[PDB]
Amino acid sequence: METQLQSIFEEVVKTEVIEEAFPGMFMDTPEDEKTKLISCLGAFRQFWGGLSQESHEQCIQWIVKFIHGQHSPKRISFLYDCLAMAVETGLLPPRLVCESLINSDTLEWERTQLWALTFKLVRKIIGGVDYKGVRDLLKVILEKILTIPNTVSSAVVQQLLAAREVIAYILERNACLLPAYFAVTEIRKLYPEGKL
Amino acid sequence: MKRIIPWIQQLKFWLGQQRCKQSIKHLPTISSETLQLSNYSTHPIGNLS
Amino acid sequence: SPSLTSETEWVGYPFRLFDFTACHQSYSEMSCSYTLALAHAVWHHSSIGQLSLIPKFLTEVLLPIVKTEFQLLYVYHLVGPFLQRFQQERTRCMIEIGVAFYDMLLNVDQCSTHLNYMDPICDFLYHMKYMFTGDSVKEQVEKIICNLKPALKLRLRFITH
Repeated sequence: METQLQSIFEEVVKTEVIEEAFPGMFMDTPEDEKTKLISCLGAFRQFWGGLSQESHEQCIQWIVKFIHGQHSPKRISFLYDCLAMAVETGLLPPRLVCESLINSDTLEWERTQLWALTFKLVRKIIGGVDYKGVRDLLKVILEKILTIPNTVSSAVVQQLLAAREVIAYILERNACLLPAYFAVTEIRKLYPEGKL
Repeated sequence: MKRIIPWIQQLKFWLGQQRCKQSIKHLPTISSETLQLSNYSTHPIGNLS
Repeated sequence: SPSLTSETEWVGYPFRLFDFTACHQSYSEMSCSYTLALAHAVWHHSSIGQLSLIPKFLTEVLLPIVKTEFQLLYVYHLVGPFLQRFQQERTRCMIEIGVAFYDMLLNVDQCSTHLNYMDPICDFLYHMKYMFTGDSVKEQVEKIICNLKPALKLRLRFITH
């Protein structure tokens, strides 16, 4: 079963990249690109159609460690589009993906393209979490942002700033993802009075 | 007589497959009209004619 | 008073206006902030048998006259610091005060066009839930929440769980 997951994931990345690698009008660019993403989503749906509830999360930890083990950013973004359509179609509960994305210890700020694409995907899929999960995600995102130094390079700053849009989306009052009292409670638990 | 017109439309698509299967006879291929693979209801291949 | 109901001629941010410590600069408003300060000084020294006449005073005297938002915020500023004493020593009255708060919110949402301060009211109500009442106010609150205007309902939807 672990081997089965490995096989499906490896073949999907390699195949989609290589057929698209040669651009012989293989594709029509607008929503047929969305259809190739649908194609990865269907391969993921077949793989999921075979698993128990208690085993629902260790496979997801394997998926995210396999995505974060990659090196090509196009490969990473292709598997993140697969994970996005796997959440959007209703196959995956949209809390396990976000938690295993952020709590993955390969997600460090030095992996700046991985940082940017990860927090882009969490900005995409955070709108469906219940509010207690949004509170725990707020806590772990703040603790991830807290590891950045006072000074970083001038090129990596915009890709680092992708977590700030997730934070701005959670603490936005009109979106109402969670009661704002929970947000200020988590913040003031992390930045108590007198701390910048 | 008036049931000739449902048939002619059915004889379009059949003829189309003939005009495809004569086309690819010299290349190294295997043609078929039914492909029994799984997925078929999520992949866009299910959402075709 | 005319200063809370009809004239907001001085309409200064009421969370400045009811801060008594404004008396630092000579900008204390009038009996508004002065009676707020003296009410806190009297109720801070009151025994619980004397504080327990507040729910009757809310639901019998103040509730048929709270019509605008400044009066609602004044009643919140007036009673809100003593829910700690009620939750510690006598728990009927905390529930009655919670229901009275939601009722005054209903009357001000009906008899006014829009609220400028829906966010501090909403945060106060969540703080009152998560600190003091919890879920003793379930059945009687949702009738009030469902009668509100859409934006307040959109921010108050997490009360019902």
